[PDB]
Amino acid sequence: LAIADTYKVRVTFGQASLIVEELIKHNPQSYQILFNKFRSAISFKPTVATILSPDLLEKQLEDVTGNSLDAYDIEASHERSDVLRDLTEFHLGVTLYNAMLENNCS
Amino acid sequence: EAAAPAGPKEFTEVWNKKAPSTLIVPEFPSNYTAVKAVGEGQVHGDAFPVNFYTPHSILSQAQKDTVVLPGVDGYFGVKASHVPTIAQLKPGVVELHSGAESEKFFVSGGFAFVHPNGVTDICVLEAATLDQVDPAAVKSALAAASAAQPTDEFEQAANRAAIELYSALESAVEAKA
Amino acid sequence: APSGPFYRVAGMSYLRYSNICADLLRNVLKEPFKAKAQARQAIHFRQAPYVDGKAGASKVYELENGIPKTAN
Amino acid sequence: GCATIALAGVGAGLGVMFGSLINGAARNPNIAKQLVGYALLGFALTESIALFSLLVVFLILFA
Amino acid sequence: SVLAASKMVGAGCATIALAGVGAGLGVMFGSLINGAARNPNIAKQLVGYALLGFALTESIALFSLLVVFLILFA
Amino acid sequence: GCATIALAGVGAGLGVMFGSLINGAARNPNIAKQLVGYALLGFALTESIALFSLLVVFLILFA
Amino acid sequence: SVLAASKMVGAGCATIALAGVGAGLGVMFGSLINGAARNPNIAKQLVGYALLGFALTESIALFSLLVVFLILFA
Amino acid sequence: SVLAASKMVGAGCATIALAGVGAGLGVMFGSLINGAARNPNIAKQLVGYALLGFALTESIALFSLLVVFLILFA
Amino acid sequence: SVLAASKMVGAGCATIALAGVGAGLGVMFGSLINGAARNPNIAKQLVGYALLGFALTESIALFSLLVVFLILFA
Amino acid sequence: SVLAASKMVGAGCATIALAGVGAGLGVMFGSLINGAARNPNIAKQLVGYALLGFALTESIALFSLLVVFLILFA
Amino acid sequence: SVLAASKMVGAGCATIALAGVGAGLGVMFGSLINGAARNPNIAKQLVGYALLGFALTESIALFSLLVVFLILFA
Amino acid sequence: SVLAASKMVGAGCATIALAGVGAGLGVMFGSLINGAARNPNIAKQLVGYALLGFALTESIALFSLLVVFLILFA
Amino acid sequence: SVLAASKMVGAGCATIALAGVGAGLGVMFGSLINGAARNPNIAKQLVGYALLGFALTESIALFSLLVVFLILFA
Repeated sequence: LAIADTYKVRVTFGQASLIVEELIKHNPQSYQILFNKFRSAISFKPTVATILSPDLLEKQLEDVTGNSLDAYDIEASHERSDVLRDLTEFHLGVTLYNAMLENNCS
Repeated sequence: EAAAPAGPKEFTEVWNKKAPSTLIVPEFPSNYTAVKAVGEGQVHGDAFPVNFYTPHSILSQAQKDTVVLPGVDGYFGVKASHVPTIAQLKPGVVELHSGAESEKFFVSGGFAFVHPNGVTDICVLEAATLDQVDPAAVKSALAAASAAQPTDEFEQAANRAAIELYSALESAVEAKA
Repeated sequence: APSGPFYRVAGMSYLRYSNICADLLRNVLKEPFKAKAQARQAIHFRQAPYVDGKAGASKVYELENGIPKTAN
Repeated sequence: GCATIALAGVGAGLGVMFGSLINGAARNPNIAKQLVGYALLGFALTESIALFSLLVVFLILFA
Repeated sequence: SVLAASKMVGAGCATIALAGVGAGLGVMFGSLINGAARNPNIAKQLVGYALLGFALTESIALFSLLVVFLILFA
Repeated sequence: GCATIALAGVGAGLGVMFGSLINGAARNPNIAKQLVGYALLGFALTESIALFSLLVVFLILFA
Repeated sequence: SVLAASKMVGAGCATIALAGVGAGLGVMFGSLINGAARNPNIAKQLVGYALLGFALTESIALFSLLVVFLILFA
Repeated sequence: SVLAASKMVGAGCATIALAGVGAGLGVMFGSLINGAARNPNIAKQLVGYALLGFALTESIALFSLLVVFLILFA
Repeated sequence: SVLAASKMVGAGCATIALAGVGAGLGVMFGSLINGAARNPNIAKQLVGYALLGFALTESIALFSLLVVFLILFA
Repeated sequence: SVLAASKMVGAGCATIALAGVGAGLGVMFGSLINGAARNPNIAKQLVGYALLGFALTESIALFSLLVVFLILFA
Repeated sequence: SVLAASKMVGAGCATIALAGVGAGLGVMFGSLINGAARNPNIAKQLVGYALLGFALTESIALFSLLVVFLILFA
Repeated sequence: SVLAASKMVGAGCATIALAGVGAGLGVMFGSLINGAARNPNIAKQLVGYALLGFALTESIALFSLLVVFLILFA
Repeated sequence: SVLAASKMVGAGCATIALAGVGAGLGVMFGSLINGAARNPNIAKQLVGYALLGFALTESIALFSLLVVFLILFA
C-alpha cells in the first residue's frame, strides 16, 4: 500500500480513519507504525507504536494467571470480543493520526 | 498462555542482536506517559484525575470528583475508587463536576475507561460544549433523518446513528439549568 | 453475517461509525464554531495498491464535508 | 376465593412487562411509541389468561 | 353431596396454575420491549419469536383449563 | 381470605414496575417524566387486577 | 362459634398479600440503591420516585388490610 | 364416598405445578427474544435451542399431568 | 373449642407475609453490595437508602405482626 | 376409608414440587439461548453444559415423584 | 383436644415464612460474590454490608420464630 | 385411622421443599451457561464450582427427604 | 387421634421453609459461577465468600430443622 498527498491541506482524524480502515481490509494480528516523534526542534527519535488485533493476539498477551483485562467491567451493548474489535480500530486510528501529525511536525 | 514475553524493555535487548549497532533503540509510546493503570495511588480521597480527551483537543486533564458519563446502558457517574470499567458511550452529555461548578460537553460517542488506580480516561471524537450547539437546525436534520428509510443496511445504520444522536441532543437542550 | 452492534453487522467499522457521529455533530454547531470544525472535517489524501512491487491502480479522496455516509 | 389466586401471577406479569417498557423507553425514546404498541399487544394476550381465570370463577359460582 | 362440594374446591385450586401463565408471559412480553429497544430493525422478526413462544406457553393455559374441565364435568 | 391472596403479585409486580422507574430515570434523567407517564399508565392498567380481585372479594361476601 | 372461627382462619389467609407487597418494596428499594449507584447526582429525584413508588405500592397493602378487617369486624 | 371427594381436591391442587412450567417457559421463550435481538444471524439456531428446552420442560409439565390422572382414574 | 383453635391456625397462615418481606430484604441488601461495589464513595449514602428502604419494608412487616396479634388477642 | 382418601389428597400436594423444577428448567434453558447468543463458537459445549445441568435437576423432579408413589402405593 | 392440635398445625405453617428469608440470604450472599468479583479492593468493606444485611434480614426471621413460640407456649 | 391418614397429607406437604431446590438449581446451572460463555478458557473451574454448589443445595433436598421418612416411618 | 395426627400434617407443613432456602442456594451458587467467570484471579476468595454465605443461609435451614423436630417431639 502507498498513501500519499496527506499533508496537502491538513491531517484530520477522519482522514486517518480512512487510512486505518484500509488496514482492516487486510486482517493482521499486529500493526507496526514507524514514525518520528517530534520531541523538540532538534531531536526526533523514531518510534514503533504497536497495535494488536482484538482477540487475534491482544487478549492473549494480557492473559496473566487469569487476565489483566478481567479487572474491567465491560459496559458495551455486545460482548468483550466485539467491543475490543471496536476499540483496537480506534486504537489504530488514534496512533495513525498521531504518527502522521508527529511526523509532519518532525 | 503468555509465551511471548513482549514489552518495551524486552524489545531493547532483542533489537540489539538483529539491527546494526550504529542505531539507538526506537522509542515507544510507554516512554511518554507516567500515568499507568495498575500503578497504585492516584486518588487521594474525593477528587480523581479525569483525562477527557479528543483527537484535536485535550479538554480537561485536571481532577474532578464526579463525572457523569453517557453509557450505552444509560447515564452513570464515576466516583473516586470506582470499579475498573471500559464503557462504550452513546451520543450524550459528559458532565464534569469538581464541586459547585459543572461543565457540560455533548460528545459524539467514544469509550471511557476507568482504570484500577482510579483515573478516568474519556476518549471521544467530537466533544462540543452545549454553548455552541444550535437548537434550530438539529430538528431540521432530525426530521430529515426520520424520513430517508432505505433498504440499504449501510445507510440504515448511518440513519440510525443520525436519529439517536439528534434525539439525545434535543433532549439535552430542552432541560438545561 | 457479522455478530455485534448495529454498525458492525451492517459491514461498517467503528471508525467510520464514530466519525459519522462526529460528522453529524459538527453540522449542528453554532456558526462562530461550525466553520472552524469544518477544518478538522475535510479528508484530502490518496492511496494506491502495490500488488507486484512498482505498479498499481489509484484512488483519490478530495472531500471537504466529512467521511462518506454511503458504503465504501 | 381460592380460584382468583390466578390473578396474583397476572399482577406480577404486568408489572414486569410495564417495568420493561420504562427501561425500554430509557434506552431509545424514539421507538417508545412502538413499545406501547408492543406492550398493549402483550397486555391483551396476558389478560386473556386473567379472564380465563375469572370465567371459571363465574362458572364455579354461576354454573 | 360430598363430591359436589369437592369439585368446586378442587377446580378452584386447579385454576391457580393460570397464575404462572400470567407471570411467565409478563417476562416474555417484557422481553420484546427490551428486545425492540436494543434494535428496532429486527422488531418484527422477534414478534415471529414471541407468538411462537406465546402459543406454546398457552399450551399450559389449555392444559390447566383441561384439568378444570376434567374435575367438574370427570 | 383466600380471595385477596391475588393482591400479592399485584404489589409484587408493582415493585418491579416502580423498580424500573428508578433505574429508568437514573439511566436518562432527561426523559425522567415521560417514564412516569408510562409508569402511571402502566400502574393504573396493572391495578385493573387489583380491582378485579377486589370485586371478587365482595361478590363472594355480599353476593 | 363457627363463623367466629372462620373469621380467624380467614383473616390469616387474608394477610398473605403482604408477602407480595413486602417483596415488591424490597425490589423497588433495591433498585433505589442501584439507581443511586449509577449516577448519585440524580439520587434526590429517585427518592421522589421511590417514595411516590412506595406510597402507591402500599395502595394494595391497604387494599389488602381493609379486607383483613372487613371480614373480621364486618 | 370420602375417596371419591378426595380425588377432586387431590387432583385440583395437583395441577398447580403448571404454574412453574408456565412461568418457566415464559422466561425461556422471552430470552430468545433477547437472544434474537443480540445476533439475528443465529436467530434460527436459537429456536433449535428453544424447542430442545421446550420439550424438556413439557416433560416436567406431563410429569404433573400424569399424576392428575393417576389420582383421578387410578 | 373451634373459636380457640382457629385463632392459632389462623395465626400461622398470617405470618407467611414475612416470607416476602424477608425475600424483598435480600435483594435490597444484595443490591447494596452491588451498589457499593460500583462506587464506594457513595457507600455511606446508599446505606442511608438501604435503611430508609428497610424502614418502609418493615412498615408492612409490622403491619403483618399486628394482624397476627389482632387475630390472637383481639 | 379416610386413609384411602388421604393418600390421594397428599399426592396432589406432593406434586406441587414440579412447579419449581419446571421453573428452574426454563431459567436454565433460557440461559442456553442467551449463552449461545453471546458466542456461537461454544454452542456445543453449552448444550453439553445444559444437559449435564438438565439431568441433575430433573433428579429432583423424579425425587418428587418417588415421594408421590411411596405415599400412594405404600 | 383441638386447641393444642391447631398449635401443631398452625406452628407448622407459621415457619414457612423462612422460605423467603432463606431466599433473601441466597440473593444477598449471592450478590456479595459478584460484588467482590468486580472490585476486590472493597471486598472487606462489602462483607461489613453483607453481615449488616444478614443480621438484619434475620430480623424478619427473628419476627418469624417469635410467633412460632408465641403459638406453642402462649 | 386419622393418625395413619394424616401422614400422607403431611408427606405431600413436606416434599414441596423439592420445588425450590429445583428452581434454584435451574438458576445455578443457567448461570454456568452464561458463565462459560464469557471465558471458556476457565470453563472447567466453573463446573468444579457448580457441582460443589450442587452438592450443597441437594443437601437441602435430602434434609427435606430426611423429614419425609421421619414422618412416614418414624 | 387428631392431636397426634396434627404433629405430622403440621411438620409436613413446616418444612416448606426448605423450599426457598434451596432456591436461595441456587441463586448464591449461581453468582459464584458468574463471579468466578468474570475474574479467575479472585476465584478462591469468592468460595471463601460463598461458604461465608452458605453457613449463614443454612442457619435458616437449621432454624427450620429444629422447628420440624419441635412439633414432632416437643
